[PDB]
Amino acid sequence: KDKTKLDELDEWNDMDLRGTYNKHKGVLIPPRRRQLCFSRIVRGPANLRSLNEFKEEILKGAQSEGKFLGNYYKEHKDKEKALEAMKNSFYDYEDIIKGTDMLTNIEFKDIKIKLDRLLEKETNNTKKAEDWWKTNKKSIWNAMLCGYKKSGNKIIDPSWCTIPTTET
Amino acid sequence: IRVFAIPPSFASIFLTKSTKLTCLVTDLTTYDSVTISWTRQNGEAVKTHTNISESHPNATFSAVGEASICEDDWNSGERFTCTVTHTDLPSPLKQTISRPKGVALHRPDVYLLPPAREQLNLRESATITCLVTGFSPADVFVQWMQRGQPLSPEKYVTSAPMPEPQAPGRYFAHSILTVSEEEWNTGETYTCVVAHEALPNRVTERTVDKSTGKPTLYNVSLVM
Amino acid sequence: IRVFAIPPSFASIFLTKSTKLTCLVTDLTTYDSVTISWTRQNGEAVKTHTNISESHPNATFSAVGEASICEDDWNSGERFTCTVTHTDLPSPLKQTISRPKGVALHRPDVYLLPPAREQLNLRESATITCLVTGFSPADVFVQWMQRGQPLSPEKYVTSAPMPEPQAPGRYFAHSILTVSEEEWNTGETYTCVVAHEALPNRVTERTVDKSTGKPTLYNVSLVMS
Amino acid sequence: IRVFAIPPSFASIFLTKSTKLTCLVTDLTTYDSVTISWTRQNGEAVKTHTNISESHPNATFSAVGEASICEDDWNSGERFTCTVTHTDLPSPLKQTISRPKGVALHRPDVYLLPPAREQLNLRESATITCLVTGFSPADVFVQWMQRGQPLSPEKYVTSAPMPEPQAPGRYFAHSILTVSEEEWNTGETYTCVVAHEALPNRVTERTVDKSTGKPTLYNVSLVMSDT
Repeated sequence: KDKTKLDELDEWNDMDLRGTYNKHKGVLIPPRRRQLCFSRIVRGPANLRSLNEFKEEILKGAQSEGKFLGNYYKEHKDKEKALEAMKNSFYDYEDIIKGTDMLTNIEFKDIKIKLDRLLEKETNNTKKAEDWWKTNKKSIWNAMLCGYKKSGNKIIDPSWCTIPTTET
Repeated sequence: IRVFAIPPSFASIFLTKSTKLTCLVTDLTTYDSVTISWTRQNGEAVKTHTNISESHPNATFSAVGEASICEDDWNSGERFTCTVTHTDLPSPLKQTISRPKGVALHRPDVYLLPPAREQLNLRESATITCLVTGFSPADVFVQWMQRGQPLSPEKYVTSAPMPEPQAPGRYFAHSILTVSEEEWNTGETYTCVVAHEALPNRVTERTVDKSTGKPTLYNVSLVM
Repeated sequence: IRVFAIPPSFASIFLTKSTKLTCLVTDLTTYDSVTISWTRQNGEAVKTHTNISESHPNATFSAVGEASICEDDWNSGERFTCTVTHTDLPSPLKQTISRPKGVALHRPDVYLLPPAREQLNLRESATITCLVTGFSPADVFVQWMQRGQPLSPEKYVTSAPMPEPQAPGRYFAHSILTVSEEEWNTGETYTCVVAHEALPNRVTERTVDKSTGKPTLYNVSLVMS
Repeated sequence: IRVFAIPPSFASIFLTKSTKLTCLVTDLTTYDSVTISWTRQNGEAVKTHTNISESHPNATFSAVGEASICEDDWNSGERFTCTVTHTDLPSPLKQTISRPKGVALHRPDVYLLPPAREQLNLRESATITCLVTGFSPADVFVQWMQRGQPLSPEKYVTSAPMPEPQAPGRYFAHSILTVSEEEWNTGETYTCVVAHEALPNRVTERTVDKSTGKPTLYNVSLVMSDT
């Protein structure tokens, strides 16, 4: 419901995940990991009826008003600076689905794996990396769709409207 | 040289509408021509015992004697003798068997319990429990009925009769069925049926749906 | 001559925390002063078990051997040899017993079902069911606790695990407790406690009450006129 | 010369199930050939002591003596002597260890408190407190069990067992956890688990959620009119 807390500033730290001597050593934490939009993360809902038809719904609130948050990059006038913000967050979703993030998040728990193996109960197309990549083309396309719901500073340039999702 | 005499069961009688009974002869030499037959107290002759079991690989013979008698005679309590005579058993073994005449009868009582609230909140599957209690004697039958269609037997699990310590001769039994969460959210019929001898029509059933125990929430009243 | 080296049951192990393995050698010929003891697979002898059962009334002699071992030692995975020597035995017999390590583990799920509402209408009693499901392996232990003091075992009935067919190898069970309703509709938490190896702390419990539901009501009384 | 003879603490007993007792002598030269053995009340032998301290630069030879005593042996009440013998000083030093018996074991009670709703208006965080009280002796062990998985200790703090003057020399403590409200209002039991000797099974549990302090009913009346 809240769109954003305080923006980029020196508050990144390590004691949020203390005893960080888990893989190499202690690391700071970006705001993107601290604040990010999700709807079904508790084991309350746990599983879902058919599929994950609502991550696109979640990211619709990610930048339509979440990144808008008061046109902060309009007065800042650096739209490309906003572009990199979604670029980082979109790449974050790459790691979240693939079980790559290092945080001890609720989403980091089995809830990511538990859903994907349920839909792959018979191991039909176990390409959970590729199907997410398959979904990426539409996942990114709807990502800027809510950006147009923000104030109409729409630019149809391919750089700001078509990222090479194949590479990362 | 074991000789079993399997008596007809209430569930088998209900499923078959017959009174099939059998006499099994096991742990004998692999030699045919076994004198196996069924007789009444008057020694009446029964029809042929077809499908004689082939000698098992464990060197134990198996002979089956099948008999078909009307339900009343078995319910009459008269003992029926399985005549068994073999080369290894020259003495004719007797298997006088009859229903346990002289047992009290009590009306079973049935309940259906909706699935646990937080289990439904967890949203994977729902479990329905059909409970039966306070019946005598044992050997009752249970089944599940869904919107007019029977279900496969393996989809539900039934318990066994068990004497509770409070009631002297009564019993109780359980039945567990599992369905998907959303289909029970639709929640159409899911009725449970029980058969026992003490019933006036030997059949009873109960129903339960998605919104059965939900109480009213708005005691709205208006006046002018 | 029947020899049984009974492994210690997990339920009794948890109940007593003083695991004790037993060796029953019966159907022996009537002969006093038998040589019965417990040893390790390497021969670690135990204390001389007392109160040896007399000769059985069925014209045989009974040999009972009970030994106390540390729980961690039994959980190590060694083999225990019941050493039995009788007159009819030409040579001493080493009954070897060990637990079958290498089974799958799955945490159970526990639910409590309140008594049926129309059951609470004829004014005799009510039943409460504690249901455990999905555990692996078997041999779970359940009981009932009331305000911190356990109730008599006669007051509740516990079933036995059976393999459910809806999924691969798993088990479930249900315990039934009968309670008079006239004090049930007063409080009386009547908590149910379960214990199994797969649990993080081997202990779990839940509870219910008369008021464990009944969401918010509304008594709107609009009188606009 | 001070000899630390640390027995297996009940918290460590429950955590490990492999109770170990340590015995190390300080205020000595960093000299080898040090024997740290253990004997029972009848002077029975003990399993060998391994991982002896080296010639540490701290100018002391803190030769630790580790013994794998069984739980039943230690809880049987028998006292055990840590026999420490050195080459420079041939006389072993005697340290006897056993439980301090005496006061009876009283069962505690644990109460779990939901966060104050007057806190849940600023939309910033929430607090969960499970408080145990009325137990003898001290040294109870508490932690948290959430949605089926344990939590690392650094996200909560506990209180040392303090005597309660109102009652006799009993003890009380409380565990406090800070968790934000956005997840708190979506389930998230955050169960609190306590372990103490006096309990029949030495484990007790407490749970809270949204449906713990909801109102019962309303008596709203609307009498819109112009009389």
